[PDB]
Amino acid sequence: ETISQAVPPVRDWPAVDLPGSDFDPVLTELMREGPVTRISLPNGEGWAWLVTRHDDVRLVTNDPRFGREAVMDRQVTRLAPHFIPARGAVGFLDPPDHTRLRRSVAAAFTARGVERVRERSRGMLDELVDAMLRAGPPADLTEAVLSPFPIAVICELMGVPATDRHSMHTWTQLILSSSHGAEVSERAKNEMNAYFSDLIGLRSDSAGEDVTSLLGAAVGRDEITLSEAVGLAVLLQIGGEAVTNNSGQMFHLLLSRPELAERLRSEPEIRPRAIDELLRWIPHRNAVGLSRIALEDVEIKGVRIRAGDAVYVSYLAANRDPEVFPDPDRIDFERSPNPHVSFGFGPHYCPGGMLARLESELLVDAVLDRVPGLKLAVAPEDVPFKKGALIRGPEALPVTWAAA
Ligand code: HEM
Ligand SMILES: O=C1C(O)=CC(=O)c2c(O)cc(O)cc21
Ligand SMILES: O=C1C(O)=CC(=O)c2c(O)cc(O)cc21
Repeated sequence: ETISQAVPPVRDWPAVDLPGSDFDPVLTELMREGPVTRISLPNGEGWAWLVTRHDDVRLVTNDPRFGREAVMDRQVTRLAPHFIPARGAVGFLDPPDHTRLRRSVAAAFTARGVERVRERSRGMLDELVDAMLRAGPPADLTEAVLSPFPIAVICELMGVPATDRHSMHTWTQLILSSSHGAEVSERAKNEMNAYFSDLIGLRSDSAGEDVTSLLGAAVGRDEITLSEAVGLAVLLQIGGEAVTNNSGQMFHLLLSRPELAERLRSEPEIRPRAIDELLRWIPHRNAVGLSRIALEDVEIKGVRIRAGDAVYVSYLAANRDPEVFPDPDRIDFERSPNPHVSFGFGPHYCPGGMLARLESELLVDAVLDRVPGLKLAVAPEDVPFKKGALIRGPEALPVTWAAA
């Protein structure tokens, strides 16, 4: 048999700030280089395997042979200089303990669970849009609505007092502050942990329907520990703001493509399906996030991943799999059943998925039918996008409307 090379060379993935919603050039190359590539990220040390195919991504994220707990030991090559989740956060937990934790709050995040805050959220959103409308056209949609709304929704769901929403925002953005935007990210985390530790123990150690109350109850019943409860609460709190960045890309996109905006304006009933297609297409993050370690040797597409090897999956690349989504780069609100993985896959799939779709749907209705002829106040490429960040998205979204 002819001797051939199955292991591709390590490709350095330097931190680059991509304009708007353009797809990452490097990722594109990795995708065509092969199903299983190897990469080197800005921080950490060494390399890690990278799986970009929709089928292999589902495998690596839904297989017990790959774990999260083992990532804490060494320091896998990564984007952020620090690790976002705490030692016992669900992010770093594996099935046994992980299943126990996710179970404690799953009821609050199902389609039926979030639909309960539907009307209430709609009200909070109308207040924010009403204030933007009252202040006069010239406005930053992100500062006026995209940031405030998601913050208020997750704080109300978590049971965080309105007076502390400002603190939640500051810490979250420092922890996700490109992580390399500084190093107070670690301090930010500590302060967030301390905050939820108090909240979960403070009063919430009784009745309530909010998540910290539910967690307080579970800790009280010895079902989960306080550290587990806190790590999960913090990840949920930071995750809540992901809608700010994502919807920001949604509106920049919509306002950049009149045909897409016109279709949603005239057909409010197709909005749910459209948003889901937008969720598939939108490049939610820079590079990759949290790897998994091979707990034993595993062969993927003719490549042997050795036990101890770190492996990343790219949900963004999986969402562009030509075999799963024909004409991947094309935005088709009709697109067949499109099983996108923007909300992840496997046990760690995003508990906030349904809430994010609910928030995006409420936002689309309000922004399109509540604001008369809203449009970018500047040329599409002039819209600033977060420089140095984990979750891509507008730095600010300058808009104006027919009113004034
Ligand atoms: C369109 C908005 C959102 C997107 C695109 C998104 C995407 C993701 C992705 C890709 C993951 C990683 C899955 C993995 O570990 O393989 C994740 C995890 C997570 N997300 Fe989201 N998310 C969004 C909104 C939210 C919201 C609003 C919340 C809070 C209710 C949230 C809470 C979480 C948590 C707690 C995890 C960690 C789950 C675990 O490790 O068990 N997410 N999300
Ligand atoms: O682990 C990841 C990950 O690998 C990629 C992500 O985008 C992500 C995210 O958006 C939120 C998270 O809580 C975790 C992750
Ligand atoms: O962006 C990342 C990221 O790059 C790595 C993460 O682990 C992570 C996370 O655990 C939770 C988040 O909300 C976001 C991230």
